[PDB]
Amino acid sequence: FISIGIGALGAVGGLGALYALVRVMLEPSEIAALGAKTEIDVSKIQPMQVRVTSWKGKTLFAIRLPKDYEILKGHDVFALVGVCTHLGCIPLWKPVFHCPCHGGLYTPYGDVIGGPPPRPLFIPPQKLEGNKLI
Amino acid sequence: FISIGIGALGAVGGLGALYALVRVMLEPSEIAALGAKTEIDVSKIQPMQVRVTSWKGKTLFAIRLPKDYEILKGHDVFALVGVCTHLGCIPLWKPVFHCPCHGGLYTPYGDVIGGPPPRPLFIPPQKLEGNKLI
Amino acid sequence: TWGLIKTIFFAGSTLVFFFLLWFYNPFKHVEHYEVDEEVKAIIDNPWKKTESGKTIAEEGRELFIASCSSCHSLRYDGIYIMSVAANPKWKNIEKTSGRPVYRFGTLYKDRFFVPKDVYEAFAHDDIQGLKASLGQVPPDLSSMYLARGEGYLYQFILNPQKVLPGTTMPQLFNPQFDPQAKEKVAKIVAYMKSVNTPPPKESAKRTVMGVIVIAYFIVMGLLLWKYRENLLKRLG
Amino acid sequence: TWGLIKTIFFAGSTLVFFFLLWFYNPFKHVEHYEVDEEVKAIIDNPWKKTESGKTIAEEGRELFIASCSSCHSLRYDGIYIMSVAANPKWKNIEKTSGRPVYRFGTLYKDRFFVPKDVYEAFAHDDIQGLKASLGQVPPDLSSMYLARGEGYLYQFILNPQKVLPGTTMPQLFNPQFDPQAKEKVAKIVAYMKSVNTPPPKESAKRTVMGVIVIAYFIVMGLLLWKYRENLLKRLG
Amino acid sequence: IVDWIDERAHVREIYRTQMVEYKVAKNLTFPYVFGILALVTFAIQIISGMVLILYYKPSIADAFDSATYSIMGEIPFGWLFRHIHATGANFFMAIVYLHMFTGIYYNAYKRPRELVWIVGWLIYFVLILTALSGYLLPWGQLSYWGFIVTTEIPGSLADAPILKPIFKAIAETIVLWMKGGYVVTDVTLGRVFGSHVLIYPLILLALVGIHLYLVRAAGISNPEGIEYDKKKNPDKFVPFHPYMTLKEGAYVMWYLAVFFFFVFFHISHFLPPENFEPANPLKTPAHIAPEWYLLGYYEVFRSIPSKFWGFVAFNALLLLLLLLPFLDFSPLKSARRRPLFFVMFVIFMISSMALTILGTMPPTPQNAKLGLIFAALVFAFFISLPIISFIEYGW
Amino acid sequence: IVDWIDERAHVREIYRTQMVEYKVAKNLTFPYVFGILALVTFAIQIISGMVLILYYKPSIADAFDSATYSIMGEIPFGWLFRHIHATGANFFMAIVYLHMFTGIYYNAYKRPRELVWIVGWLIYFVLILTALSGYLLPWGQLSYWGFIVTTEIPGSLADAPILKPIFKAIAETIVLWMKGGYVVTDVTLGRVFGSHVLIYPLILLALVGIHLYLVRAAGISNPEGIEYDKKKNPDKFVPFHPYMTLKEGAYVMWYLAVFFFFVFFHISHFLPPENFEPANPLKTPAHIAPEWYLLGYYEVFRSIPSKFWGFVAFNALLLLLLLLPFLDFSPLKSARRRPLFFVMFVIFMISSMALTILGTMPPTPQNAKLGLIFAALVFAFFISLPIISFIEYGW
Ligand SMILES: CCCCCC/C=C/CCCCCCCCCC(=O)O[C@H](COC(=O)CCCCCCCCCCCCCCC)COP(=O)(O)OC[C@@H](O)CO
Ligand SMILES: CCCCCC/C=C/CCCCCCCCCC(=O)O[C@H](COC(=O)CCCCCCCCCCCCCCC)COP(=O)(O)OC[C@@H](O)CO
Ligand SMILES: CCCCCC/C=C\CCCCCCCCCC(=O)O[C@H](COC(=O)CCCCCCCCCCCCCCC)COP(=O)(O)OC[C@@H](O)CO
Ligand SMILES: C/C(=C/CC/C(C)=C/CC/C(C)=C\CC1=CC(=O)c2ccccc2C1=O)CC/C=C(/C)CC/C=C(\C)CCC[C@H](C)CCCC(C)C
Ligand SMILES: C/C(=C/CC/C(C)=C/CC/C(C)=C\CC1=CC(=O)c2ccccc2C1=O)CC/C=C(/C)CC/C=C(\C)CCC[C@H](C)CCCC(C)C
Ligand code: HEC
Ligand code: HEC
Ligand code: HEM
Ligand code: HEM
Ligand code: HEM
Ligand code: HEM
Ligand code: FES
Ligand code: FES
Repeated sequence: FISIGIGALGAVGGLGALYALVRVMLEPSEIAALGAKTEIDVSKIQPMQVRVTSWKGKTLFAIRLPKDYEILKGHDVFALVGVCTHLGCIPLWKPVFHCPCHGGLYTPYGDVIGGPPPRPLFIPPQKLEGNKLI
Repeated sequence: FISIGIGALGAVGGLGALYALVRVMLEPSEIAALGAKTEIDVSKIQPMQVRVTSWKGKTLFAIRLPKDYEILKGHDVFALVGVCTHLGCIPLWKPVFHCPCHGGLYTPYGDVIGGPPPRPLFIPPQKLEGNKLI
Repeated sequence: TWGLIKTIFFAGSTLVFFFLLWFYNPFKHVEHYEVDEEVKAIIDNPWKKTESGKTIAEEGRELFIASCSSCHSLRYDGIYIMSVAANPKWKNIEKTSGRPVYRFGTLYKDRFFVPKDVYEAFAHDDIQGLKASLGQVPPDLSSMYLARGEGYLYQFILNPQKVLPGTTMPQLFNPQFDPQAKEKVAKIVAYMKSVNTPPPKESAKRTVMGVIVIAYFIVMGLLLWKYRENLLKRLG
Repeated sequence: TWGLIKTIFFAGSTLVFFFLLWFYNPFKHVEHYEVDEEVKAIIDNPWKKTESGKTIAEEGRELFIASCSSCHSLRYDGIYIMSVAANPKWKNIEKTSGRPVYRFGTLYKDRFFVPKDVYEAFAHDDIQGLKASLGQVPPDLSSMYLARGEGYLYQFILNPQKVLPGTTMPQLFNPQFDPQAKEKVAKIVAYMKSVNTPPPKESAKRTVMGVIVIAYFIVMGLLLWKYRENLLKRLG
Repeated sequence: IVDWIDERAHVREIYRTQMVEYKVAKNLTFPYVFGILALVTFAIQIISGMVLILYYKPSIADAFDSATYSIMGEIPFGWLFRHIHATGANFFMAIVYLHMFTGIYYNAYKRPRELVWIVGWLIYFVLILTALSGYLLPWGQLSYWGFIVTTEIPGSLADAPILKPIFKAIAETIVLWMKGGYVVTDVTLGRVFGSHVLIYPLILLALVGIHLYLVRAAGISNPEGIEYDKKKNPDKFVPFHPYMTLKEGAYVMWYLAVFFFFVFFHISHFLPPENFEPANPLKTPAHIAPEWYLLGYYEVFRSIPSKFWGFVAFNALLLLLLLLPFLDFSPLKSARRRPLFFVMFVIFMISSMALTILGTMPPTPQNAKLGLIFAALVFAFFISLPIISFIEYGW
Repeated sequence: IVDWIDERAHVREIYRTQMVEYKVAKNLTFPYVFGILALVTFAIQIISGMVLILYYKPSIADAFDSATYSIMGEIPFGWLFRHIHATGANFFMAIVYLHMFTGIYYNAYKRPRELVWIVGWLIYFVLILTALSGYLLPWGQLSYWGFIVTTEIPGSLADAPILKPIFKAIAETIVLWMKGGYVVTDVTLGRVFGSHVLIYPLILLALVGIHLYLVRAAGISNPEGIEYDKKKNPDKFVPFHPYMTLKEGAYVMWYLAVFFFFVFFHISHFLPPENFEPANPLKTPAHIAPEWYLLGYYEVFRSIPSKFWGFVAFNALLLLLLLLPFLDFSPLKSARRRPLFFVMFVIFMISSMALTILGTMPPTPQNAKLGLIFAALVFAFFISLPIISFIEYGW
């Protein structure tokens, strides 16, 4: 038929044009997801060594410690978003590791022992499957 | 009066708004004229020495030679837009001075003696008033 | 009448709302810093001439370059770190746009504005001992006057430990044993103010034209009102 | 009839005008360069696999990096000068956007695209012996395939003195005594082509959707025509 | 002359039809001029944005140096057109708020004006997006962070409700829509610039055209509520020109004087000083609540102790302005005519000002108690419209 | 349903008035669809430019890497919307040329359509600027240099005439207008981007609206020349819908098929390959004539051995399209009705195609002889319109 063929075909055309326009404008996909995996081989890092990385943006720390806030008990591996709190610097490693901007100290777990910062370093959500962190 | 006051005053307001809009959009003045003077002290340059400068953009040469195309006879000072011709490089000084991109030679006056370039270096318009070139 | 109460309520509450929403919300208690009033006049007029025919803005500029450009890069006026001196090109700063500073309304062909990405990639992306030692790159003082105010700028400088409790920015001017330090910080802040504030010649034309535009719109509205009122009598 | 002559003239001349204005103007005699046909198949399919499971595009990439990245910086694929190696950061190339190369439609997290101003200010604005010696900076091969064509690229490379009479770009592959040089230049041009041309998987979806859009508009116009013609009989 | 143009365009036949015999009402009160003023401010925004688009550069390393160095110091009269733009944005929100609030007063949403209110609510929604996306463009310290906090709000929907915690990765306006996905990069700033500059003002020109046509097709509602004595009762209409086209002609000039007072002499609050610091994504400012036209909803949000229910309230408070004409069903029209709706409208207007004011203050628990007390009263205005309707339906 | 929207918007009353009882002519030939097609291509350009504005960055070091790297490789379907844009620009010039040329054929500029032709010539002039300024934006090798050579043309006015050599520094469109003054810098590219993207398409939307209104107010001219048998003679009109609204509905689809053939399968001439080299201001390409819609005037120019007189001819050839309705004064209307105007129009159309074709070839002296022979015939069409009018005025 015709009077319904025009409608069906116009709907198909509008759907294709809309798909293209949404795909161009509203789509950062497959380049936005950087990075959900965040490959962090924890078989390389030696104890009491942290790595600079990025999970959902900058930055990310990957601490590894054999023995002894504290949301998580001893797993010997985790990850913490490393940015100083009260003004936003980057603390450098080495038990505590402080940021040289003002003097804020931080335990290897993330809490603050002597605080110019008011709050600790937030635990970003993570996942460990074998020898990989998320 | 009133019915003419509104017209006079609306014309003044439209003229002011138009002046502002033209002054914002269509006006590179006093930063566009860089550079019409192009201060080139020719009391410093020693004979057979050229200077890198800019007249109406890049680039400009300022040659000074005591003795011997040739649009201009002996004035001992002039200026030539220095960019190689057949592909657009910058020849370096030293009687001829060539550009090392393909081997084009140029007399101290501007013409080509052995030409991968077809045409010489153009004489940009200039003005000499005392110890200054334009 | 009841319409009068309706009017002075629906307009009263609206004016009171936009008043304490658009200036002087009395329930926000942000802190204020005052200039020490030992000078308060070095800063009020940075274009005030001094001896040797140099304005306070210029004296503050050279004081900033000499004792403050060691770690801070006030662009918008061509002042970058002195490591190297000067930190931008070295060799050619002109062929990077890179353009000369042309502020209101005069240009300075001796100082150049290099973009934020060309600089700090050619300059500090080989991170010298600024982000390393301090941990904090000394950010940029190009528009820090507009963001802080002369009070905060004067009170921060010469006592950075007062404003922020701990801070690796040094005192660099310690009073109670330096008689000229207050005037030094005053000339520094006067310079930083002269970068973001139009000179008295340009700052007065703005006031004149702002008064004239408002007076133009008021009188044009008033003429339209009188015209309508005179025309409505020809018709009723 | 006279209307028929009017039609086949005002449409004939218009089609003949837009034909020799929009493709094959036979009066412009620009010169053409041909691939030597000794291969002509290394270039037609750069994604053609080879031994060791490496495509011709990849072999050309490493050949370009090894013997051509000495002076040319093919960005859009993360290949900058080898002085220094690699010329971009050194230290951190990631915090300059600086983003990873994400071409159609796969990204390479190992190679980074640095802007034209960050690069060549951090890299070559301390002019090493490239603009100095050659006088000409070796420009950029990122989009030189699209600008020259595989014929011109193959004929320029391996005999730069043929195309341009004098040129300080060296032969760098001299035939008549090198049996593999033609295949080397062929793999180089195949790589440079694989940077600007979508792979066969993506280049075929474009053809399919281009055929389908044209077939959609033709058939939609034809259905509108038939609808109008059937409706005009209900009315006359 | 002009007769030559009349014989070809019929301009005088359009004038004597659209202005001389338009027959507006006579008793139109002052707040009817807010539409004309919103249109004038729209023109101001377009005119001063066509100037800023010449010199603003949508790169992270180039923005805030275009707007603050280039526009303000380098360009002649560029300071003026950035002042005009940042002032017109706030004046354009304020005028549109007054417009819809005492278009609510006169119940200009009832029949036959249901459609003009739908188109007006679309205007309002896309105007929030045009002012919200244009605030990221200066790339200032609190511009960037108010954009972050404003686009992290739909992430609270992905928060687990008490039931059905599947919304994670559902309606992910965080990674899909603005914020570009985990990072605000150069591509995201380019996208926000392009949208704010051309995509939103075009679908505002279209929507304002449709709105202005629907106002004419439905006729402007008079503040009495009787809505007509048409074909009869002269001396009640006194046609548009010049009884109303010079009254608006003067109110527009006075509004422009009030506007150019803020443009020139008091703009320390439209270009806030603390936005003159270049944005760095590692340092968060102290108090980063959104801009004032969204604080009325930001105080409803972050007052419910849960985030998901706070987002649901955020969105129900917006959706109850769309469904407002379908929510109020009564023969009576104005608020002069409904003595019980006037009380609820005073409550609603007071509690909507109070939420916007409480949204500026820091989030103390007493502030949250107040923000709940006032959110309850703002919702009581919408929950009571059908009850008032049932009461008036029986007279 | 839809009746609910009709009672509030009166959409069916607008349909049955604008489409069912519009009463177009019946004998409208095919070239009357060129206006509808120009409007469709305008929509195509706006739609695909709203996409390119998201990712194009108006910086000298960033442009050509947005357009060539970002748009083409990084963005999904970005290749398609750059192909659509560069194809729509050339199709939009071609359609507008056909539109005005056989709107000249049917003499749709005579009374009472003098004003619609003036507005159409304004459309054409601002469209040259929108396509000329949008070509600089890719910042390619020949984009930049064709912009340079095109804006250096008004400098030939500053050239000394044989008399009064005062024009130097007079109408200095070199330093004042585009080219930014002695250098095309980042500020000039920002200015051209802003103008091309928003200032010119807005004053094209305004002008196209005015043009479409003036066409309706004056009525569409029929190709016979009698221009009416109105209030009488049925069976000559057969109203617009659906006799003409589905004929155009099909011609638009077929034109879009021809358009999307070039978009997909043959675009090596709209995005010319030699424009994929980043512009460097030190290397001039070999042949740098402007883009094809300006070659008809570029061949008149640079054919007169003088530059000043060449510029005067360049501008007189444009101005004689504005004054074309005032230049032709006759009762007769169509070219079917004037056997002596048809000959001059064939001469004009042939000699206007021939100039555009000769403008592509390199400037040999024989090419200049031909470009003068054809410029003379193009001017003879305008110099003969008043003579033909005097002849026809006496029948
Ligand atoms: C140099 C400095 C400047 C100097 C001063 C400038 C001039 C100022 C003039 C006043 C401007 C404000 C205008 C107030 C409105 C006029 C008052 C009014 O008219 O009252 C009502 C107006 O309604 C209406 O717009 C309703 C009123 C608007 C509602 C208030 C807006 C609230 C905004 C809140 C925004 C956040 C809320 C959204 C988030 C939930 C209607 O009353 P009526 O029953 O019809 O009777 C009218 C009388 O004349 C009787 O004849
Ligand atoms: C996949 C590949 C695609 C496949 C093919 C696609 C389809 C193509 C179809 C043809 C498209 C071209 C249309 C040609 C116009 C139709 C011909 C025509 O109709 O002829 C005349 C058209 O006028 C007019 O537009 C005048 C004609 C336009 C003039 C020519 C334009 C010149 C352009 C020059 C541009 C540079 C000049 C400017 C610089 C000075 C009018 O003739 P009539 O006397 O009224 O009699 C009409 C007959 O039907 C008799 O009944
Ligand atoms: C610098 C500022 C910008 C300038 C831009 C300029 C643009 C346009 C300028 C031209 C303005 C048009 C003025 C014409 C006024 C109409 C006069 C009129 O009133 O015309 C009427 C009909 O027009 C009608 O329907 C017409 C009504 C139907 C269409 C209404 C428009 C719909 C909404 C459009 C807005 C944008 C839509 C979205 C676009 C994508 C009357 O027609 P009659 O046959 O006699 O009687 C029939 C009965 O209706 C009697 O009432
Ligand atoms: C041509 C066209 C085709 C789109 C084809 C599509 C998406 C195919 C689906 C995707 C396909 C296959 C495969 C998947 C796919 C294809 C790729 O090429 C691709 C490329 C790069 C990365 C990834 C991909 C990818 O994933 C776009 C149309 C042109 C526009 C400008 C769209 C905007 C249109 C609007 C806004 C409405 C305007 C309609 C107007 C009123 C005309 C009415 C007449 C008719 C339309 C009914
Ligand atoms: C406020 C305003 C004032 C302009 C004031 C001017 C230039 C004064 C002249 C310049 C003066 C003193 C001194 C010289 C001068 C002043 C500087 O500030 C300055 C700053 C920096 C460098 C150099 C200078 C300088 O040289 C601009 C108006 C706002 C606009 C957006 C303009 C665009 C307007 C358009 C397009 C028409 C719209 C009209 C509209 C329909 C309303 C109708 C009602 C009424 C207007 C009749
Ligand atoms: C020894 C390094 C150093 C030098 C020299 C230095 N500063 Fe600082 N300054 C810093 C650092 C690091 C910061 C930013 C982080 C911090 O310390 O608070 C800063 C911040 C600032 C701030 C703003 C801080 C804020 O949060 O608003 C100002 C203003 C400032 N400096 C002014 C100056 C002036 C003026 C001088 C020259 C007299 C100067 N600085 C010299 C280290 C320095
Ligand atoms: C010893 C320096 C040098 C090296 C190594 C070099 N080139 Fe060149 N090449 C140049 C220079 C300089 C230019 C540009 C000016 C010129 O010489 O023509 C150039 C230009 C080019 C051009 C384009 C010229 C035009 O006008 O279109 C191409 C293509 C090219 N080179 C490819 C290559 C390839 C492929 C390699 C690696 C096999 C390479 N180049 C290695 C010096 C070099
Ligand atoms: C129509 C309603 C509009 C509103 C409510 C609005 C609002 C805003 C706001 C609040 C800003 C921030 C300015 C600042 O904080 O300094 C802004 C910036 C900007 N606007 Fe708009 N805008 C509107 C329309 C437009 C239009 C039509 C354009 C056309 C180009 C435009 C162009 C810009 C540009 C380029 C900027 C950034 C320049 C700057 O930082 O000042 N805007 N807008
Ligand atoms: C750019 C934004 C807007 C513009 C330019 C605009 C313009 C106008 C104008 C000129 C009128 C004429 C009647 C009058 O002046 O009161 C009007 C009427 C109206 N507007 Fe808007 N408006 C805008 C936004 C809105 C919004 C956001 C709403 C509702 C949420 C709205 C709802 C209405 C209603 C209900 C009327 C009818 C009033 C009545 O007939 O009594 N408008 N609009
Ligand atoms: C209306 C008539 C228009 C014409 C004739 C036109 C013509 C052109 C042309 C020829 C180009 C060069 C593209 C290339 O060579 O690759 C271009 C580029 C461009 N146009 Fe337009 N344009 C028009 C409208 C618009 C509009 C409304 C926009 C709205 C944003 C726009 C945005 C752009 C942008 C951003 C570019 C540069 C992007 C690129 O390099 O492809 N154009 N235009
Ligand atoms: C974006 C550009 C343009 C658009 C969208 C446009 C659109 C239209 C449309 C739809 C018509 C209806 C009648 C018809 O289809 O033939 C028309 C008529 C007309 N146009 Fe345009 N046009 C444009 C440019 C021009 C130009 C550049 C000229 C002249 C230089 C022009 C001159 C005319 C004339 C004379 C008519 C009346 C034809 C007649 O009534 O016989 N138009 N235009
Ligand atoms: S940021 Fe670490 S000390 Fe203030
Ligand atoms: S550029 Fe100097 S030789 Fe070709």
